[PDB]
This record gives sequence, structure tokens and C-alpha cells, in this order.
Amino acid sequence: AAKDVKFGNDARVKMLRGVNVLADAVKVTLGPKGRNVVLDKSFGAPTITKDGVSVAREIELEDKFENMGAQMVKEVASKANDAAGDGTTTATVLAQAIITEGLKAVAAGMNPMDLKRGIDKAVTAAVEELKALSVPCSDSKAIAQVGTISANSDETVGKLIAEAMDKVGKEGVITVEDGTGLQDELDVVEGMQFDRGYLSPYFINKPETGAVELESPFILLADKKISNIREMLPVLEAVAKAGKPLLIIAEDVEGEALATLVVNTMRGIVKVAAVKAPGFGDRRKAMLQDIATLTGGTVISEEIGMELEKATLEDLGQAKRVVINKDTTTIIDGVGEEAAIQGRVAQIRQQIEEATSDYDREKLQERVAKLAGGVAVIKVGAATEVEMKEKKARVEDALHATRAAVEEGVVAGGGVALIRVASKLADLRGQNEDQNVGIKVALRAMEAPLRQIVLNCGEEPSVVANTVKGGDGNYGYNAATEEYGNMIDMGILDPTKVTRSALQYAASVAGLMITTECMVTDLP
Amino acid sequence: AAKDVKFGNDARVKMLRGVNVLADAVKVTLGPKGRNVVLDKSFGAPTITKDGVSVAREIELEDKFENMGAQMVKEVASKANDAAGDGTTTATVLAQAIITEGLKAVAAGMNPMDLKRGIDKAVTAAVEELKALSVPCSDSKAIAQVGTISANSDETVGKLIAEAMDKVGKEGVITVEDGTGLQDELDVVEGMQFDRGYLSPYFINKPETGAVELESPFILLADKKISNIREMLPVLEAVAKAGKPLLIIAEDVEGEALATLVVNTMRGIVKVAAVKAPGFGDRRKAMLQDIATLTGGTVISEEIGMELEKATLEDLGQAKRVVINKDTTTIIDGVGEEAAIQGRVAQIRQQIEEATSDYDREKLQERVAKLAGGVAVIKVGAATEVEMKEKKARVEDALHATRAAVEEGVVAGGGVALIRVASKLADLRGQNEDQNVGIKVALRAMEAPLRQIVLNCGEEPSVVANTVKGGDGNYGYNAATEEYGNMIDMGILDPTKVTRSALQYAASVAGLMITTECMVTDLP
Amino acid sequence: AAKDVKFGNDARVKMLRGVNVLADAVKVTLGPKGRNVVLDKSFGAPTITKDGVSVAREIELEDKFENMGAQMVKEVASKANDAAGDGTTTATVLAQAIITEGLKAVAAGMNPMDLKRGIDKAVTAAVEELKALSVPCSDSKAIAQVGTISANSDETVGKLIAEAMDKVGKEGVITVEDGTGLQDELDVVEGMQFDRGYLSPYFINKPETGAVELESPFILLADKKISNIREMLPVLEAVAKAGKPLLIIAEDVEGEALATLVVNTMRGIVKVAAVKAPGFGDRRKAMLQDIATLTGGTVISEEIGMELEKATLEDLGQAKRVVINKDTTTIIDGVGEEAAIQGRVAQIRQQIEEATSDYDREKLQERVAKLAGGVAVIKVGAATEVEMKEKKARVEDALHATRAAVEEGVVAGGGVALIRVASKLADLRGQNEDQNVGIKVALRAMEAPLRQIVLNCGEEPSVVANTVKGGDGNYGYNAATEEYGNMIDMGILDPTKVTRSALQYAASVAGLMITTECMVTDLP
Ligand SMILES: Nc1ncnc2c1ncn2[C@@H]1O[C@H](COP(=O)(O)OP(=O)(O)O)[C@@H](O)[C@H]1O
Ligand SMILES: Nc1ncnc2c1ncn2[C@@H]1O[C@H](COP(=O)(O)OP(=O)(O)O)[C@@H](O)[C@H]1O
Ligand SMILES: Nc1ncnc2c1ncn2[C@@H]1O[C@H](COP(=O)(O)OP(=O)(O)O)[C@@H](O)[C@H]1O
Ligand code: BEF
Ligand code: BEF
Ligand code: BEF
Ligand SMILES: [K+]
Ligand SMILES: [K+]
Ligand SMILES: [K+]
Ligand SMILES: [Mg+2]
Ligand SMILES: [Mg+2]
Ligand SMILES: [Mg+2]
Repeated sequence: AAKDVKFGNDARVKMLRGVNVLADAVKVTLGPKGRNVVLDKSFGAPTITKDGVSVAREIELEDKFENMGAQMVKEVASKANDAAGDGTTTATVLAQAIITEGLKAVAAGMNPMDLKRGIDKAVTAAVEELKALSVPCSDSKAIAQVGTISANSDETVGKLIAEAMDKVGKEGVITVEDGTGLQDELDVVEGMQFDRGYLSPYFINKPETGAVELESPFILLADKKISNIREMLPVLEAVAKAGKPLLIIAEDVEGEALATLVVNTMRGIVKVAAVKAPGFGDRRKAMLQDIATLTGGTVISEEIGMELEKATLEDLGQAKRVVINKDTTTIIDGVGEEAAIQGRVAQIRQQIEEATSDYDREKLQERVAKLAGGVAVIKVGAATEVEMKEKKARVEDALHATRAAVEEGVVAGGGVALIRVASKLADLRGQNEDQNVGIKVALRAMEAPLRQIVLNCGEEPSVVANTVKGGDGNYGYNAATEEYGNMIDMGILDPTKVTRSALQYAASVAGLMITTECMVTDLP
Repeated sequence: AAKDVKFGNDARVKMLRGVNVLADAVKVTLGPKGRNVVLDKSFGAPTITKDGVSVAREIELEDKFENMGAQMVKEVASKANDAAGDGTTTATVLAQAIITEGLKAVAAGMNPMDLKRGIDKAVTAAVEELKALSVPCSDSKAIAQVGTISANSDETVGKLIAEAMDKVGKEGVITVEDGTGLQDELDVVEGMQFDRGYLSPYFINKPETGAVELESPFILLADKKISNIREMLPVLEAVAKAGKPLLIIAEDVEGEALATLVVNTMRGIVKVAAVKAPGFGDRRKAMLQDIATLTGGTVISEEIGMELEKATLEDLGQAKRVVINKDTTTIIDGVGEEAAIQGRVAQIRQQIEEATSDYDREKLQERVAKLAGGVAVIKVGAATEVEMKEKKARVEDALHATRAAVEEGVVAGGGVALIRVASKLADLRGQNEDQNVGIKVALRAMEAPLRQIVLNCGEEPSVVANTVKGGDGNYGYNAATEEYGNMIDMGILDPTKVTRSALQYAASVAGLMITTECMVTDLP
Repeated sequence: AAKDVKFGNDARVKMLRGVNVLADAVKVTLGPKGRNVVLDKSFGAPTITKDGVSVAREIELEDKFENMGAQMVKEVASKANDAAGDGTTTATVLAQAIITEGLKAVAAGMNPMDLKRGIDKAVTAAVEELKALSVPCSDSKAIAQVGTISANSDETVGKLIAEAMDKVGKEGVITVEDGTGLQDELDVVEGMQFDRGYLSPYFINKPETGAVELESPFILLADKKISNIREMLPVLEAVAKAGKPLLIIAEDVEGEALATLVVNTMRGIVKVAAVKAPGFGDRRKAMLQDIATLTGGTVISEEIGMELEKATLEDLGQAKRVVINKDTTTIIDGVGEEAAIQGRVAQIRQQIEEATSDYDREKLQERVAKLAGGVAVIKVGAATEVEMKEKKARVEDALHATRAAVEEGVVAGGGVALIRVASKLADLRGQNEDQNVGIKVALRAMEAPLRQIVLNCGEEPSVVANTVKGGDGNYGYNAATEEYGNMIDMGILDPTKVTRSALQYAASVAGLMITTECMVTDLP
């Protein structure tokens, strides 16, 4: 199709206009005194959000060159959300500041590539300084502070997240889902549990709770389909001689076998419960092997070279309790040696180290948690649906921030750490004068987040910026209280990883955006 | 698609305009002197309604920012209708008042988040005060008063609902359906009845009434499809030896078996009637087990491990009377031990405590009522169809309000209880001045429902408001007679749950709406 | 459909306008101080590129005659990219210069065909001069310099490419793919490796690394689907007698055979691994024969006249080590006589000499590299996706330029070699005055690339051009440092093939475009 071509300063002006539109929409949500943005939805009611990436993903402009600018700058927030899960608004603010200063430098006659090289050098030095400035975050009080700050200063969210992270451990998994009441609740499950219930309600022996309960059972792990009871007679006779319950986990069990088992259950010969194997395909085999290692049994598969009729008691696993209901089966205190379990989790860790997509990493981490740690679920409580969505977003942000802080440490919040780094980088020089101008551009842009935080509070950004720059260490400005003090003492903590990622992504996109000379897009 | 972005006060003004349009449409229907709204229908005649949620669901605006405001405020009425079934107009009025006062406070330079926090604190305190202010509603006179008030002061509706609730009991179910005459009628069914008639008109032994009547029969409950008569010969012979009728409840019965049964019926060997089992799938099995527990019999199923030919007299249930017609089968005075029925209803209650959707809860409640309570149907009478729909809506509103009042108690009506609570909360303070302003905003908005009720009557809302505030206790204004007096003595009662829910939902939505700074929507 | 027809000067003016639009878009990216062009994408974010052909392929104009001019001049860049992979911007600049000067000559009253003949003669003489002016490029320092220059002066890219070329050899293959980190990495694989993993995870004997490792195995190469183990019994017995592992490469292996093999593996009877044969169709057979020649075995096929049951130890290949994992199989140090390997690579070389499409040529090259050389992969590191794409394009350009420089030598860069050639051709004369004017047009156009390079730097092209023309040899202008000196000493090298190809293609298109008199296109 026919194209429209713009050259030089006209193209740069249109690009800056689009960048400014997107950044102005995003930046009103930054800090403890930021506000919400209402986003229209074609299907349903509008959503009200304080998240930078959610606002950024909805912005599209009528003018095509301004739209090109906005689409270019949207990638900063997208990448920050993908990487750290937090700090998208800060990244957008940094990108806009760099783009504006660099365009000013280009309009005065500077070489764009040298400016880009200077910006890259300054950002590398800043990343080194941030790494040197970090402190470990291991105590639960610091984790609670990080979660509170990341959830727009909500103490309950931070306390709940700290409790969940303490209970579940280091190898566990925490997820957030919608609740039903008005208060947040935490449900932590220890051991192995999968979303499979009994295949027949007649297996229930405790009708008061509507659940199947078995004490010290046998576990028959079959990686096959059981349809004819003839394959099951020998082991059934053996367990009847033993006199303890049996739990059969199979891919599926047919009607004749169900009828035989429910007949044998209530008649008193044997106590039997049957459920379906979790997962589909190779992952189902992996979960079956995990259960076998946990309970100390062996999976009966055709592909390995054994048949069901030849099974013995040694092949069956064992546990201490089994609780089954309509939806979930939990194995409690399965007898297994720590050597095999540790080997299995080490294998799954090595598998995690060689996987690409995040979904597969999440599934493997869930498996590791089921083997070694625990699983926690946080149910968010709210009166309405818009409130529920907003609070769920805040809780997820706090969860991501706590993970990042635990893995990489914390720095002073409120934009203070970036200012300290920029002050520490005041002697850095490049190869020529344009590279020095680029370094100065990056150092100036490093003060934008604090200025925006103060501007959102209704104060004067230049005065607060000068007062903070006059200090040293963790001295900073509390925007919620409007007071100066030690950032660490008042609990305004930022994870180091979030700050570093925001800086790197913003610089990477803005450096390329500065070097533009021509624009090609479709005609209106 | 391309987006339109508005910032700050322009966005807030447009949102307030949309909110005002929706609230102005809704509020004309509030109180004893509210009026009706005609809603156009694409398929058919227009509907005339006084319901707040019905009006709110139909409002959509041409301007997109005002439409976002209206769509946001619609959720209050939707949530109130879902929760209590009544009090949607009051919730909409409260939400509009909070939004207006909060936008005024924001325009003067207050921090929206602190205003929202103050509003939340005031609403929590108000909920506590309302709980402390409630009184029990157990007598039938108070229930009749509540039903009369909720049906727009219709004494016949309240009296009918009180009679139905007294006859049916605590565990029963009352439904409202269209009638045929000009008068409302109440039909109560005691015992077990399901919507299945006889499978052959030749079973009729009393052609005067066109129905099958059996005195002290046997009940054969088979969870299977009967096609060949050979399965049924032994029990038929045994019943013929016994000499009293038999009722066969099965999934279905084939033509050969029907022919054999109708041949044996009039020839005098045995008295037999056959009907289909109610329900489809698991619920059919649940109802079969319920009938088995009620009549003291056993269900003949293959999946449990028994066959029909091996049935004896023990497996057959017993009753005192069975009446069957074209459409319904009723079992009167089934012979069962109270322990089994109480256990079964306890199991179904525990199942109700673990259900999510309202349909499943309603079905379980109907089953519990069939086991223990009764079932009532109210047929509404009206000359035309618009009148029919209007009166049916009013009766449903009264039914929901009586349920809420029975479960949680009643307070003074006419907006008096909210005024008393706001007076009790006059000393509440927050953390800073913006939170105090938010508390004051909530307390001021708590007087809106009475002001709107009086304004609809054509009186002066400020004078009545001051006079009511000068009183104490249940002193209030009777808008129907234009007099002052004790609200409780005059029968103007509001359920506590409706008032509390309206307050909570209105606050939850309005607090978020106050904190908006930017709006993003599609271009016109 | 109806046509629009233009004659003479109007048509030539419109065509020149379209040429100028495309060339102005392209030329802003030329040289060390060129800038980037943002190209809009219908599906996704815009791409930022410094490549001439990428910009040229996106240009289409609303006016149909100008569009005809642009479409005509786009073929120069397309052909240069197809031929050398580099030098598209230089070719576009040369074509525009020739077109402009030739149109000026035509407008003064000269015969276009004689001008075209003079241009052709000058270009032939220039190609001869460039061939005489080239010097060999064999040392790694010169290759690194060429790669650095072609990657827009990135020393790391040039060093990495030189290392890869040294490690892999002359007959190897180097590819560029997306990385995951922020730094470029090089992975070189020696021997034969194909993208096939094991057919069963139970073959694994080293669970620590999750891989199958076999020391001094036998290799069974069969172009057949194995389903029944009965065909495989004799060779399995024989290798069990031998006592060394066996690797089975087949088209596919059925489930019964997998079960038998996995049962025999862990039981200590024999050590067996099985994978699928790489490729589909004739190429699969070629790869099987290549593996057979490498390992010294024979392929079992029905089409040659042998059966699997009759196989012996002589038919089985041998190797030193075999490593198999989820995705790749690697045969390390297969025992084979160099005579057969050399014959096979000579056969594939002769096949390469008689193939048309680039896909077949590159596949044959990969096969030759697997037989004799190595395979290297360069993973590009970048923070974002736009940066990733830009850097990947630069690395690919450097790779193509290094290949061209190795095969045909290098000349002075910066547009100096063309100027020297034009100076050497100052005595060339044609048959008549129009041909002399055409020769002068070509000689004048040969100075355009340096002028554009200097203009992009913000300097004065005429002054630099005169200063360079006043010199001799490799004297030139360094546009990065704004200094004069020896082109070769400061490492500004251009491959001879790229320069010659750009000149030839630009002349070929521009000569035809000069001779236009009438234009026929569709009505608007
Ligand atoms: N009380 C406070 N005083 C000063 N700065 C704060 C305070 N609370 C939070 N901040 C700062 O505000 C920022 C919060 O940004 P936020 O709105 O979450 O956007 P994002 O995290 O996506 O950049 C953090 O960098 C934090 O350092
Ligand atoms: N006679 C009366 N005098 C004063 N207030 C009344 C009288 N009758 C009803 N009301 C009040 O009017 C309100 C009923 O409003 P209604 O139109 O049913 O809307 P909603 O959907 O909010 O229930 C109740 O809060 C009740 O207290
Ligand atoms: N430092 C330098 N000084 C002068 N000329 C240079 C320098 N670096 C590169 N060049 C010249 O710039 C040209 C590179 O142009 P480029 O943008 O790659 O377009 P093309 O597609 O024609 O290769 C080469 O011909 C090279 O001779
Ligand atoms: F808006 Be940021 F991601 F907290
Ligand atoms: F109009 Be409300 F629901 F009584
Ligand atoms: F733009 Be050229 F192909 F380096
Ligand atoms: K934000
Ligand atoms: K109403
Ligand atoms: K270029
Ligand atoms: Mg955040
Ligand atoms: Mg009502
Ligand atoms: Mg190049």
C-alpha cells in the first residue's frame, strides 16, 4: 500500500508527541500518592487500575507517526513486566526522560550514535554501582516491608505474604486467586495433593464429612487403563491377607472394576479407594514417578517391562494417611527415603535450568514444591468486582516484589538509590564530547522517578530533589508522610533487581529511539 | 483501535455527568410515592417497572466517557440485587451522593486515597452500629409488615407471604409464578411430589378425577431401565401374594412391560402403577435415594452390586397413599424412621454449605424442603400482562425482603436508621485531615435516601431531615401519611441486611470512582 | 482497465521524483555516521533498521508514475542483497547518481542509447581496474577488521566472527540466531550432530546429566521402519557376544521393539540406544550414507538387496563415543578411512556446483561441513527485541562481508577505491560524443558514495572529495575520527566483490532507466 515518509525533525517531533501521550497517561499512577486510570472494555464494565503496563497496553493513537512513537515506548513496560513483574511505571518515566534529553541534544547538533554509546556506558556503570549498593533481604520484617510498599502501602498484604513465605519455605509456590468474603485468607497445603477425587461416591466411609479416609494404606500406581478385574485379583487377595486399605491410582478405571470394588468395600473383605492419575501424557508419567518416589513404590507400566498380575506387596507404595473428597486427593506422610526424594528434586531443578517458556518453569516448580516444600493460596476479599480486580493486581505485584527482593536484595526506595548512583558516577567520561553529553543525559534522567513521585504528591520536585541530593547514604523523602529521614528505617525498600531492570530496559529502548532520522508508515 | 484520552477534571466532569444521568433515571422510583419507568423492548411491548436494577440495566449513553461513568455505577445496583434482592435504589442513591461529595472534596485539593480510606473507616463503623441497632424479626405480624412495605404498601401481599411462611416452615421453599384469574392464590404441597405422571392412562382406577390412587402401596425404586418383564416376575408374584398395590418408579419402562402391567391391572391379579424417575444424571440418583430414605426402601442399582430378580419385600418401600395424575406424582406419609431423614437432610445441608452457584443451592434447598418442610406457590393475579409483570416483581421483592428480615432482623425504615448511625458516628476521626473529610463525606451521604424519599413526596427534604435529626430512637417521618411518629409502631420496617449491603456496595464502588485521574476509551 | 499515458519530459520528471523519494529514504543510513529508519509494521511494533534493502522494500508511493520509478530503482538493492548480502545502500546511491546525471545529459539533446553504451563501457573498464586493485585477505586481523567495519564499527562482533572462522575452518558453516542473555556467545560443534534425541527416556544411563553416553559403540544404519523385534534378534545376539554398546539409527521404531530394547538395556543383557534418522526423503538417505561413510558401516535397505536378518558385525559401523539427549545425537570420532570421506565430500562439492536454489546449496554446505569441517552458532545478546533485531542484522551483514572478503579480497573503504578507479579511467573514450558523455557520467557518479558518507557526517563533501582526489594509493578520509590517512592502516576495508557488484547492478538498472520515453500506467 502507499506509504507516507517523514524526515528529520518533523518525524522526531511526531515521535516525541506520541511518547509524551503514552507517558503522560502512565505516569499519573506512580508513587504512594498516584491515582487510578479507568480503561474501557468492549465486553463488560471498565476496569480501574494503578498498574503501568495495564495502562500502557491500551494506548493507541489516531495519528500514525505518534502511534509509532507510542508503540516503540510500550515495549519498555512490557519487558519490565515480563522480567521482574514490578517497576513498569518507573521504567516508562526513565525512558521518557532519556528520550526528551537525547532529542534536545540531537537538535543542538550532536551525533546520535555517540550519544547512544555514552548512555550505554553510563548505564553499565550504574548497574555496577547498584550491585555494589545492595544489601541482603532475608529477615521476615524486611520482606513484610517490601510487600507493604509494593502493595501501595497495605500492611495486611505484606504481613500475609511474609507469613505465607515463612510457612511454605524456600522451594514452595504461592498463588493468588479470587476469594468469596471481605477479608483476605491464606490456605497452605503441606505434602502431595492433586485435583482428583474418588471415582465412586460409594467409597466414602465417613459420611459426616463426605470424604474417603484411609489410615496406613497401600498405593497401587498403574500407568495404564484398568477395565477387567482379572488383572487386579492377585494383589487384591494379597492386600486382603495383609488387612490394610488400598488406594488405586490409575489413568482410568472401567465400570466392571468399579462395581467389583464397591461390592468388596462395604462387604468388608477389603478397604479400597480409586482415583484417576493427575496430568495428561508425559507429565502424568512424571507425576506418577514422583508419587512412587514419595511413597516408596513402583509404577506398573507396560513400557518398562512388567505386568499387573505379577505385582507383589514390595511394588506397592505406602503412606500414613490418605484423604479423598469430591475434588482433591492428598497423601500425608508417605514413607520414602530422603535420598531418592532429593535426587528427584535435583533432577527437576536441572530440568528447570534448561527450560525456556515460563509456563513449563511454573509447572516444574509446582512439582518441586509438591515433592519438598508446600503450596499456599491467597484468596483476595472485596465487596465488588472492580475492587476485587484492583486488589488482586496489587497482591500479585507485592508477591513478585518479595520474590525479587529475596533473590537479589534491596536498596533505598523513592528514587533515592538512582540519585545516589548518579552522584557516584559524576567523574565518568567517554571518548569524545558527544559521548560525554550522552553520559550527562543518562545521569540527568536518573533523577526523574523521584521528581515524578514528588510532583504526584503536589509538592515541588526541584526543592525535594536538591534536598535529597544534599544528603548521603539512605537519606530520602517520605512521600506519604512528607518528611525527610532514613529510607531504610521507615521501611521504604525497593528490590535491586526491579531498579536495575527498569534502568536497563529504558536505556535500551531510548538509545535506539534517539538515533532515528526517517519514518515510513501508511497513508491516512 | 485508536483511543481517546482525557485527563483530570475533564474526565471527572464527564464521569459525573454519566453517573448523574443513570442516578436521575433510577431515583424517581424510590419510596412510597415513587413512580414508574417505561423501558422499551425490541421484541414486544414496553415494560413498566418500579425496580431500580431493572432501570439501571437498560441505561447506555452515546458519549463514551459518560457511558463509562454509568457503566461503573451500574455495578452497585447489580451487586445489591444479587446479594439481597432488594434495596437497589437506595444503594444507587448512596453511591451518587458519595461520588458527588467526594468529587467536590477532590476539586478543593484533597488526596483521593486518604478520602477513600476515611470513607472505608466510616462505613466499617456504620456496619458495626447497624448490627448493634438491629432487633429480631420472628413474629408473623412483623413479617407481614416487612412484606407489606417491600411490596409498595400492599397489605394482601404481606399477609399472603406471612401465611405461606407460617404454613411451609423454616426449611421450605416459596416460589412466585403467573396466575390465571384476577386474585392471588396460595397453593401449599406437603410431602414429596415430583413432576412425573403415569406412563399409561390405563392405570387409572378412579376415572371421575382422572387420577391413580393407591392405598398403602409398595414402592419399587430401580436405578435402571426396565425393558423385559422377566426381571420383574418374582417381585410381582410376591406382591400378588401380599395383596396390596405396587408403585414402580424407574428411569423408564419399555412397551412390553407396559403391556404386561396394564393387562395384569384390570384383570385383578395385582394393582400396579408406573412412573418415570425425576431428574437426569446424578441428581436423579440423589432423588431416588431421598425417596428410598423417606419410604424406608432400597434402590435397586447395578453399580452397587444387586440385581432386580433377587429383590425381596425388604427392598420395597412403603407409604400410606400415592396419588398420580397426568403431570405429578405425590407420596403421602411415607413410612420411614426419623433418624435416616434427619441424617439425609444434614448431609444436604453440609452440601449447601459447600456450593458456589445459586442454581445448585436452590436445587439442594428444594430437596431439603421436600424431605422435611413444604413447597408453596404464589400465583399472581392481574387483568393484563404489564400489570402481571409489575405485580410479580413486587411480590418477588417482598419475598426476598422477608427472607432477609427473618435471617438478620429489622431496623427503622424511611432512611431513619442510617441517620441514627451517622449521628452515633459524629466523633470518629482518621489519621490526617483528608481522612476526616472522607469520614464527613460518608456521614453526609448517609442522609441521602430520606431526602430523596421526601423529595419524591413533594415536600421539603431539608426541613424533614432536620426534624428527624432532632429526634431520637425510632422517631421518623411517615411519607405515606405525611406525619411524624415512631417508625416501628407504624410498621415501616427495613431488614438490616438490605441496609448494610446497600451501604457497603455503594461505598466500595464510589471510593474507587473518586480516585480517578485519567480515562481511556475509543474514539467516536 | 483504462490507462494513463505520459510522454517525454513529464514522464521522466515523475520517474526522477519517485527515484529521489526512495533514494532519500535509503541514503540517510550510509556510513559510520548514518542513522536509523523506523518502519511501521501492521502486525506488531515498528522495526528500527540501518539496512538499505530493508528500507527500500517498504517504499511505495501514491502517485503511480513516481511509484513506477521507485519500483524500478528498488531492484538494485534487491539484487545487491541477493548477490553479496552487503553494499545495498552504496548501490542505491550509485544508481541515483547515474540516473540524475544521465537525465541531465538527455535533456540537453543526446541520444540515450549511446549514453547507455558509454556507461556500460566505463563500468566494464572499472570492473577490470577493481580486479587489478584488489589485495588478498587471508590473515585473521584483516578478517576481524572487515567484520568490524561491516558491523558499524563493533570490535566485539569482528573478533567473534574471526574466532568462529578460525575454529570452524574453510568448509564449515556459521549461523546467527537469537540469544537469551545480554552478551554474545559462540558455540562450535565438531563432528556430526543431528537434531534427533532418544526414542525412550529409559535409555538414559547417566541421570545426572540426563543423557545417554556410549563408549566405543556399534552403529546400525537401516532405512526401514522396525516394528517386530524378530528381525533384530541375530544382530542383538551377536553384539551381546561382543559385549559393547549398540546405537540403532532407523526411520522409526515401533512400541514392541522399544519395550524389548528397554527391558534388555537395564537388565545388563546389552547396552542399547535408539534414535530416529534425520531428514525426510532422499536427503535422509544421503545423510544415512554420510554417517555410514563416517563410521565405516553399511546401510541396510531393501532397495539395494539386503535384509536385516542377514546382517553381520561387518555391516555395523563403529565410533569412539556417542552422546544422546532430548534433542540432539552426536557421534564423536567415528572410525573411517580418509579416502571414503574425501570422495564423499568431493561428490557433494560437484553436486553443489550443479544446483540452482540457495536452499539446496546451503543444505549441501551443511552436509559438507558435518563431514569435514564444523558448525558454529552465534547467539546475539540484547536487552529488548528491537535491539535484538538490529544487532542480528548487523552481525549477519558482517558475516556476509567476511565471506566475500575471504573469497575475493579487499580494497580501500570509504568510497576511495571507486575514486581511484575513476581517476585511472580518465583517458577512456568511446565511438562518438554521446558515448563520451556517458563515460563521463559514469565516472562522475563513481564519487557519490564518499560524498554521501561525508555529508552524513555533517562535513563538506566537495572539500573532502578534492582532498582525497589530490592523493594517491590508499589515501583517504576517516569519517569516524574526521582525519586523513592510509585507509588500509586504520582498517577501513571493503570487500572487492561488494564494490564491484554494487557498481554493476546500479549501472545495469540506471542505463535502462535513462532510455525511457513513454510511461503507461493505470488511471488513479
Ligand atoms: N512512602 C513513600 N515515600 C516515598 N516513596 C515511595 C513511598 N512508597 C513508595 N514509594 C516509591 O514509589 C514507587 C512505587 O511505584 P509504583 O506506583 O508501584 O510503580 P512501579 O512500581 O510500577 O514503578 C517505588 O519506587 C517506591 O520507591
Ligand atoms: N410509609 C413510608 N414512610 C416512609 N418511608 C417509607 C414508607 N414506605 C417505604 N418507605 C421507605 O422507602 C424505601 C423503599 O424504597 P424502594 O422503592 O423499595 O427502593 P429499594 O430498591 O431501595 O428498596 C424503604 O427504605 C422504606 O424505608
Ligand atoms: N570509519 C570510516 N571512515 C570512512 N568510511 C567508512 C568508515 N566506516 C565505514 N565506512 C564506509 O561506509 C560504507 C558502509 O556503508 P553501509 O551503511 O554499510 O551501507 P552499505 O549497505 O552500502 O554497506 C562502506 O563502504 C565503508 O567503506
Ligand atoms: F506500576 Be508498577 F508495575 F508497580
Ligand atoms: F427498587 Be428496589 F430494588 F426496591
Ligand atoms: F546497508 Be548495507 F547493506 F550495509
Ligand atoms: K504505578
Ligand atoms: K424503587
Ligand atoms: K546502510
Ligand atoms: Mg510497583
Ligand atoms: Mg425495595
Ligand atoms: Mg554494509
